[PDB]
Formats: sequence, structure tokens, C-alpha cells
Amino acid sequence: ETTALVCDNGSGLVKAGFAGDDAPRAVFPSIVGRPRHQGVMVGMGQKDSYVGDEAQSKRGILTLKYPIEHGIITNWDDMEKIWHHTFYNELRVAPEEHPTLLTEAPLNPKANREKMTQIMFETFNVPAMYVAIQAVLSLYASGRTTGIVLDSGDGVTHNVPIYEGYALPHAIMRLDLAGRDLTDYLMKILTERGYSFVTTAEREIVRDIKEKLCYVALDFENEMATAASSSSLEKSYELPDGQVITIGNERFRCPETLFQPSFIGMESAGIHETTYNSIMKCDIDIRKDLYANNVMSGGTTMYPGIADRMQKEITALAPSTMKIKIIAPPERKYSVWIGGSILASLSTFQQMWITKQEYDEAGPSIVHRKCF
Amino acid sequence: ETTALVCDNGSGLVKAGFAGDDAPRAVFPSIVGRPRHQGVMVGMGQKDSYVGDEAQSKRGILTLKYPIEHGIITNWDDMEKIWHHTFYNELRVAPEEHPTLLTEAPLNPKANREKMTQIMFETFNVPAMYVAIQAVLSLYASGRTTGIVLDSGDGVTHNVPIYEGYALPHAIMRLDLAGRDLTDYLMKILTERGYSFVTTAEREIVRDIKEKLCYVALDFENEMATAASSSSLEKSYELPDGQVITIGNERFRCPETLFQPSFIGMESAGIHETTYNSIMKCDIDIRKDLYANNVMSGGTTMYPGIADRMQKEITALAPSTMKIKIIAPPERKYSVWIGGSILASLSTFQQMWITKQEYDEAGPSIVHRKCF
Amino acid sequence: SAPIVLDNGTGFVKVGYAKDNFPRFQFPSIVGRPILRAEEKTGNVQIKDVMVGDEAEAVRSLLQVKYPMENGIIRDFEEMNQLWDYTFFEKLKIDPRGRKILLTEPPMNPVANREKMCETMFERYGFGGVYVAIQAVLSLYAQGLSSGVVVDSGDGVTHIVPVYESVVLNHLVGRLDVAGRDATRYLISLLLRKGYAFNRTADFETVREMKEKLCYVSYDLELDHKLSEETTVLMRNYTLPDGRVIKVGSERYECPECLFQPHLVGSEQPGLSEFIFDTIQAADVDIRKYLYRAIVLSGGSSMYAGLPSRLEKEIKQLWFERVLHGDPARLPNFKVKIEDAPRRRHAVFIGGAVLADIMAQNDHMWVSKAEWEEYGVRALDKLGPRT
Ligand SMILES: Nc1ncnc2c1ncn2[C@@H]1O[C@H](COP(=O)(O)OP(=O)(O)OP(=O)(O)O)[C@@H](O)[C@H]1O
Ligand SMILES: Nc1ncnc2c1ncn2[C@@H]1O[C@H](COP(=O)(O)OP(=O)(O)O)[C@@H](O)[C@H]1O
Ligand SMILES: Nc1ncnc2c1ncn2[C@@H]1O[C@H](COP(=O)(O)OP(=O)(O)O)[C@@H](O)[C@H]1O
Ligand SMILES: [Mg+2]
Ligand SMILES: [Mg+2]
Ligand SMILES: [Mg+2]
Repeated sequence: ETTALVCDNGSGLVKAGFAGDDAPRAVFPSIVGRPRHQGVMVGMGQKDSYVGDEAQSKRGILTLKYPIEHGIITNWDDMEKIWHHTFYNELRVAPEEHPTLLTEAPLNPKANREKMTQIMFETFNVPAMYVAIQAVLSLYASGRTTGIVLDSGDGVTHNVPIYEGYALPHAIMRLDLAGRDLTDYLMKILTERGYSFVTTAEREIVRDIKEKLCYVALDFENEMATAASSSSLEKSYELPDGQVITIGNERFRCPETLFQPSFIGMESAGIHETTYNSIMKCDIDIRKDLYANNVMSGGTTMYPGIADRMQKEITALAPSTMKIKIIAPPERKYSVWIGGSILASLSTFQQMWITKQEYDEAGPSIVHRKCF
Repeated sequence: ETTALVCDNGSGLVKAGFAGDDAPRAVFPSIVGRPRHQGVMVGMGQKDSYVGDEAQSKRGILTLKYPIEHGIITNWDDMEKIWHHTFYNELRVAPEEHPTLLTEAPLNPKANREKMTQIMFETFNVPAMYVAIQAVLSLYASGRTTGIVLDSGDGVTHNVPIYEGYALPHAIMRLDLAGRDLTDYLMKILTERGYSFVTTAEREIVRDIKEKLCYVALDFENEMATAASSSSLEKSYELPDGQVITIGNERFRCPETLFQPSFIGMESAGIHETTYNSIMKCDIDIRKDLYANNVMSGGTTMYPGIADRMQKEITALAPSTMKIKIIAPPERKYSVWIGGSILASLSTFQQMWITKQEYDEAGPSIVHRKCF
Repeated sequence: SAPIVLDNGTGFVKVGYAKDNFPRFQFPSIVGRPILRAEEKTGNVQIKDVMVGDEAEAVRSLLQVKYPMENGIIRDFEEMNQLWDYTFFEKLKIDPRGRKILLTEPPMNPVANREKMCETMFERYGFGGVYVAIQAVLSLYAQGLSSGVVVDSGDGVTHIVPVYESVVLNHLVGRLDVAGRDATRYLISLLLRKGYAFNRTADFETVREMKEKLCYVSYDLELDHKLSEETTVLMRNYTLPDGRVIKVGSERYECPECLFQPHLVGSEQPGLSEFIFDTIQAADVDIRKYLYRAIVLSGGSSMYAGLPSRLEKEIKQLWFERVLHGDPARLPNFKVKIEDAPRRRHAVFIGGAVLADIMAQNDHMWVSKAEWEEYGVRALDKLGPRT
């Protein structure tokens, strides 16, 4: 094989690139844009639809949509469109000569596996492919053979304890809370300041607001109480149109939703209660290392100071008889891609791909038979 | 205590009257009119600014402008002038004696509520007061405790689902489409017939036209096809000048914007789809019941035939196994006022007023620790 | 051969073909019926039954003039039919059957006017093609720009339309019912202040030329009131074509003031700059720079001296007062650029000429005679589904 392609079709962002490298030449938000204004001006070739960085650049007129929601896919036509974009525009390589690696969260419905694999088969006629779980690559990038992980993304947050090459399937749970819900709650709390954001184009600027002007507190009640003298925490954000935004306690309130999901009408365990329950449900002989072999990955964990709060909180829930550690690599956002590239870089992985010859007689159902 | 006061400061009209009654003591447009002629008529005591029904009477020369924009007050000076006019002309009772009650849109920038309570305590000396969302008053109007309230007025429209006892804040949806936008779109489409209205008094005339000769089509394309033969949809109006206005498909084209917001170029879902999404955000334990009760309230929802289309379209979206009924009270315009009066009449409500005694040591922020 | 383009403006008529640069012929949209009054009425050459166009405006002394188009719409249509007949039969003297014509129309006109204008153009002439375009998109074509808001001010009505990256925001098109005709009427009133009276019909064109030559837009109101209150430098002397001289003072800067302060002519609508600001502000937050960064003046009525500078200064000031609420910290971070091309008067014609060969050689883009006759008036939907 000449080269191997790996691609993680994340809910918000899509990461793709040749295996065995470090810089992804294909990273861009998973956006399909369509011109909302029916009235058009004759000439200049008004495109039927826009996808990718072009769509983001012309976000002003279009009505942008996310093909992936909560991880499930609803816009399979947009899926083929964005896959075509990825394969041809910014890679300049014919898909039918290289294998592809695919990823998704655990507990994904089987029909999703079937449809994604089947379209990979016919629509592109790529030589071979493999599909696995994101957390596997997240751990394999770090070169660690055992340790629980927390893969928080734009639309999926799941915890996957990992043993020496295996895992306890009774111990993996996936939480729907992610960057999308964080954005929604950020909108609902910024409606206080008089700032209004309803259009999807305004969602794309609310996302930037969250990315650049947010942080995680260490003791929410105490810092909210001391925020009564809101002078050292309020900052200034420059909206694209030209005015200014005086963000306040909401700069730290919105990421707190991860710790307390009771603020978004989600009667669910917090981001630390899920970890505590997952480890407590694991084996007693591995509670010790699972207490201090947790890592961070994905784009959601880019919050400054979230690592210290998470560490202290899981230490508080855990018994104090033993030490607790946290792992926060400064490349949590591309950890899944790096793990995929590393796994595809394995000297003996070439025989775990699925070429044409299996599907020529087997069918799509065999992916659950061997691929996982 | 002598009595109680309820003043629903709506975007377009104000319904101020004593509690414990079903008929408002005074309902009038919330307009502050200032003449645009320096040619003062010496004598006969004409005053600098006109408010209330006098503004409607003299709209031939004034410049009518509402002091509320999409539920947010922006000209506090004229707001306090309107309140002065109410209290000492249409109620003839000093605010120092009778406590008042106010209404606020959900998700309103709370600086509005803070300034409202501050200015009332400052320049009106009310013994006590409270602020409640129109949705809970609308629910209390029918005497029940289940359903989702479709309260659409002059500034904004909102849906707040609610079960017995407690509400569901995460499911509250609000859209800015309302009677003002309907009037604006009607004025925009009237110029296609050769009739031009530009001045604010002309806006009031078009609003009266919309009051008298508008309805919601059962099926948009069917009625548009029916518009091929101008037989029944064609009506006539008598201008105050003495003119005669011929109106066609604009009778039912302008109320359609409630269901197709793209008509006025606003990216959004029609109020039916907004209600469907809001109910879908609720859990399975609650929507089975909330489907049956749908409370319709506000001035905008008074359109003849809107309830039938609402019902048919909501059952179209909902699964076919559901039974959906739309509540259509014949007193929906004052429904929020009747709900407020019923709430004030209950003897179990005297406990959670907002007295000056607790306000003095707590400041204007007490409105947030008391109301919600 | 080449398709014909027609711009039947309220106060003027322009006509030409594709690939042209300057209008081939321009002439007022006037119709002259013969009349005898207390004049000398020299028999120069002859007086025909109906005289229109350049001959009408030249012999205007002996005839009364009626304007077929008012407020951007045609009031009486027989006179306008005479106008098309004149333009096609002697201004260009080429009247084939089957040629392609590209018409123009301000945005929010009544449907009946456009429908029956197209019906007349089809039946009475038999042209094989038709297309009606907004003046704003033609003004946008004139400079070749793609994104930006363009304002068109003419004799009949002033309108503004924002366009962002080859997409016309049909829900934010503007329509300000104040134009050159209202300015001329206010000029007549302001001259009636002093004592001069212009009640004839030729006097309307006389005062129109007077406002053309003398009137100018102020840049600072208080400065010009001081100048007209203490100094006599603003006085100008104008000699009528009849040969009589009058005195004009503050009228020079008070005539076009009605565009910026429409309450002078009894209009409740906001001024030019305020209406532009509201139109730009009502748009989405993303395109607001490109709306501000590219404002293109167009039309004859925008040729007022000192208008672009006043517009730019006033829009900056109004942004400062309305957004910053008096804080001068962020003022230097605003980019507004008003375009002032020399031919913004004929920008509509230039855009029409460009669009004539932009969409030529393919009749399946516009309406044909057969399609018109077999799909009635409703056939006139291929042009554009504007609001
Ligand atoms: N230099 C100038 N100063 C003042 N006014 C001017 C100047 N040049 C032209 N005008 C005004 O512009 C008007 C001509 O505008 P024009 O006929 O191009 O608009 P129009 O095409 O009739 O507009 P519409 O398309 O809306 O009917 C004249 O009435 C004249 O008063
Ligand atoms: N610098 C940053 N600071 C804070 N949050 C970030 C940052 N960068 C990305 N994010 C968050 O990460 C999310 C993107 O997650 P992503 O990596 O796309 O997950 P997936 O690949 O599973 O879709 C966004 O919703 C965003 O809110
Ligand atoms: N009979 C009617 N039919 C249709 N629309 C109406 C009718 N009466 C009032 N409206 C519309 O309702 C609006 C008044 O709503 P209102 O109940 O005052 O809301 P708010 O109290 O929030 O201002 C008016 O702008 C008017 O356009
Ligand atoms: Mg992922
Ligand atoms: Mg209300
Ligand atoms: Mg013109």
C-alpha cells in the first residue's frame, strides 16, 4: 500500500490526513450551507450549496446545518457531500487507491455502522477500510496500554476505561452533553446582557465567544459570591459587526454545566460522577490505577483550569487513602486523529483492513462480526 | 389594604385595572405622541406631549412611537409618563396606597426588570409589587395546571410548557414575530396594490385594517389557487379620509408569516414548528399529557380561523396516534389580565409580595431573589 | 441586431443598445399639447398636434407640458404610449418586430403598472423579448461591484437596496418618497417667500434648471445659517431664459435640505442618512462591514454638490450617537466609504447595457411573445419573485 488515510468524522469538526504524519491537511467544521435567500442575482454562478471553510466564510446569507447531532446522523446526503469535499477538494488524491479509518462513539446504533460502511463501499469504491472507537485511538496516541479516558467532543462525551488491550463493556457510558449544548446554554445565559443570538450565523460567533472568553472556576459558589464586585472578571469581546461585548459571570457559568447538568434540564450525573461510577463499576484490582490513569482528549477539554478542578473533584469523591493524578496533553483536540494515524502506522495492521473481496460475498453486516 | 392593581405593560396596549374583576378598568394603546409643528396655537392649553387615547385622537399631527421594542422598554422617560397618566387619570388612585402587579416576557434582559422595579419604588412609592411571566397568568386564567401557553401579542411571542406544580424553564421558546411585524408586512405588501402608507398614523390605520379584515388560510396553496378568481377573498374598507380601499390576497397573506417566517426574511421556524420543538424537548413522562392542552392567548392569536390551522398542522407534525385539542377562549385578549387578577385575589399570595422594608436593605437586585 | 435597452425614468428617458457606454439619447418624459396664452408666440417652424421630447422642451413656451409619470409610476398611459412611439420612431427611428428590450422599474411599484406596461410592450410593438430589472442592481453593475448597498435618487422617488455577494436582500429594499420633484416644489415655495411666482408650466422646467445650476447641499447647518445670517456672500444672480433676473439667498442650501430633513416638505419618513442607517442596521451582523464599506450613490438627484461628504460625515456621526452612546473611544475603528463615480446619474443605463449582453444569446432566460400570450399576465414571473 502506498499511503493510508485516517478520518474521524466528529460531530462538529472533521479530521483527516495521511497516516504516520503529524499535521492534518483536512480540518474544518462539518458545515453544509444553503442559500436561504431565494432571490438571486443573475451571473457569477450562485452555487447550489456550500460546505466547509467556504460555507463558514459566506455564513452571512446561508442557513448552515450540522449533519451530525448527538452522534447520530440525520443528513446522509450532506454526508456524501462532505465526504466528496474531503476526498477531492483539499486532498487532491483519488479515494480508490488508499484505505480509510473510521471512528465513532460507543453505543452507536448498528444501522449507522451499516450505512456508513456501505456508502464507503459503493459511493467511493475505496480499496479497504476499518472502523473502531475514538477512545481506542485516544489512548493509543499517548502510547498507554491501560487507563480510563474521557473523550469529550462537540456532540459526544463518553468515558471508556481500557484494560491491557481490552475494556469492561459494562463500564463505558456516553453522555450527550457536549459543546453544542454548551453553546445553547451560553446563548440562554447571554440573553441576560441584552445580546441576542438566534440565526445559525450568530451561532457560529457564539461558538467563537465560548472558545476565546471562557474558563472553568475552581469553587463555583465562592467565586460567584465574590463576583458581586464584578470588576476583575468581566472582559471585552469584539463582535464581528463592530460593537463590543462585556461578558461577565457567564464567562465561567456555561462550562460549569458539564459539572452540574441540572441547569439544562438534564437530571443526570455530573462529569465527575460519571467517572466515579464508571471506575467503581470496574474491577476492584484496577480501581487503584484507574484512580490515577485518566486522560483528557478532544476539543471540549481545552477549557483553562478545568483539569485542576476535575482532579480535585474526583479526588474528593474518591477515597483519600491513595494518590490521584490527571493527564492533560496540550494536544487533546487532535488526540483522536493522532491515535488513528499511529494505529494505521502499525507494521502489522495492513491485514485488519476490509477490502472489496469480503463484501463481494458477505455484506455490510460483517462489520459487527469482525471489526468490533 | 384597600385594593390591588394589575398593569400588564404590553408592547402595544396597556391593560390596567383593579384586581378581583374580569373586565379591565382601562385598556388603551401605549402610545406617546409629540406634535411635529412649531406653529403653537396660543391659548386653550395644549400640552407638549400626548399619551393614551388622546394620542389616537390627535394622531393626525403627532409622531406616534411605542416605548417598548420587542418586549424591551427603551424610552423609560415615556414609560414613566405613561404610568403617570394611568395612575392619575384612568385610575385616580395614588400609588402610595394600593400595591401593583406587573408582567414581564420570559428570557427578557433582566436589566429591564431591575430598572422597572427601581423606578417604581423611586417615583411611585408603591407599598409592594410583584413581577410574573405572562405564561403562568395565562395558565391560571383557565383554572387548570397543564398545557403549553401560546401567548402572542404586539412585541414578541413565547411558549412555556408547564405540568402540575412546576414549570420547565429549559423548554421556553420565544420568537419576536408579533402584531407589529404583521402590520409592517401588511404595509409592505399593500404598496403592491398602489396604496401607500408611510406615516405613523398611517401605520395605525393599517393596524385597524388588519384588525377588521384579516384571517388565516386553512391551506396556503389552495387559497392562493382560489385567488385566481377574485370572488370571495376580495373585500373593501372605508378610510377615515373617505377613500375606499380594495384588498385581495393580502387579507390572508400577512397572517401566514406566523407559520412561514421566511416571508419577511426571518430565518426561523413557524410558531407551529416552534411549539412542536418545545414540546419535543420535554420528556416522555410529560408530553403525553401536554399534547392535549394547548392554551392560546394574546391579541395576535385572536385571528379568526387561526385555531383550526394550528390544530391541523400540529396534528400533522405530531404522531397520528395523538389527540390534540387547541384551547380557544372567547376572552383571550384580556386572558393575561384575568389570570393576574385571579392570582392576586387568592389569599395565599400576600406572603410573597416585595415590600419596601425588605427592598431597602437588599437593593434593586432583590427582584431576582424573590420572583424567580 | 443588438438588443435595445430602455430606462423610462420619471423625469427623463434614456435609451440605447448593448455594449454602449453613455446614453445614446436622453430627453425629458414630457408631452406637449398646443396652447395660446399672453405671449408673443413666434411661428418658428410649426406646431404639430402632439409634440414630445426635445422638440417639446424647446418649444415649451407655446405648449403646456404634462408629466405622464409621477412618483415613479405612470399616471396617464396614452401620453406614455406617445412617448414610446416618439422614442422608437424618431429618436432611434429603428422599430423592428422581435427585438429584445430590457426595461427598468423601481422596487415596490404596483403590480398593475408593470403588468400592463409589459402587455403594451408586447401587443402594441410585437417585440420578441422583455426583461424588467430593478434600478439598484443596474447601479451595482455600473461599477462592477458584487457586494454592497447602492442608493438611487431620481426625479420621481429615491430607493436603496442592499446586496451582499450576488444575493439581493429582497426583504430590506428601501423606498423613500422624496426625490428631485419634491425638492423642486420646495424651491418654488422658497422662491414664493421672496415674491417671485412661477405658476406657468415652463416655469417648472425653468426652476428645475435653476436648482440644477445653483442649489447645493450643506455640510454644516449652523455654519451655513451663520453665513446666510451675517454675510451676503451666498447671494447669487440667476437670469431666467425669458431674460429676467432674480435674487437667491438661503434658498441655495435650503432647497436640497428636504432630502435630509423630509419634515420640511411635510414627510414623516426619516431623512436620507437616517434611513440608510436603519436599512444597514436591520441586516445581519456578518455583512455589516460590507454594507458600510461600500455605499454607492446613483441617479441624477445624487449629483448635488457636497452631498457625498455630508452623507459620509452624517452617517459616521449617527453611528457615533446611536451605537457608541457618546463614547469617542471606538470612533476611529469605523470604515465607511461612499462611492461618488462621475456617471452615477446614468448608472442605471450603464447597468442595463451591461445586463443586455450579460444574458443575451439565450432566449430561454426571459419571456417571449408566445409564452406571454399563452400564459397570460402570470407569465411575468420568470423575471424575479421579488416581494
Ligand atoms: N447636478 C445636479 N444637481 C442637482 N440636481 C440634479 C443634478 N443632476 C441631475 N439632477 C436632478 O436629477 C433629476 C434627473 O434624474 P433621473 O431622470 O435620472 O431619475 P429617474 O430615472 O427619473 O428616476 P426614476 O428611475 O426613479 O424615475 C433631475 O430632475 C434633476 O433635478
Ligand atoms: N480553544 C478552545 N477552547 C474551548 N473550547 C474549544 C476550543 N476549541 C474547541 N473547543 C470546543 O470543542 C468542540 C469541538 O469538538 P470536536 O473536536 O469537533 O469533537 P468531535 O471531533 O467529536 O466532533 C467545540 O464545540 C468547541 O466548543
Ligand atoms: N381582533 C384582532 N385580530 C387580529 N389581531 C389583533 C386583534 N386585536 C389586536 N390584534 C393585534 O394584537 C396586538 C396587541 O397585542 P397585545 O395583547 O397588546 O400584546 P401586548 O400586551 O404584549 O402588547 C396589536 O398590535 C394588534 O395588531
Ligand atoms: Mg471524537
Ligand atoms: Mg403581554
Ligand atoms: Mg433612474
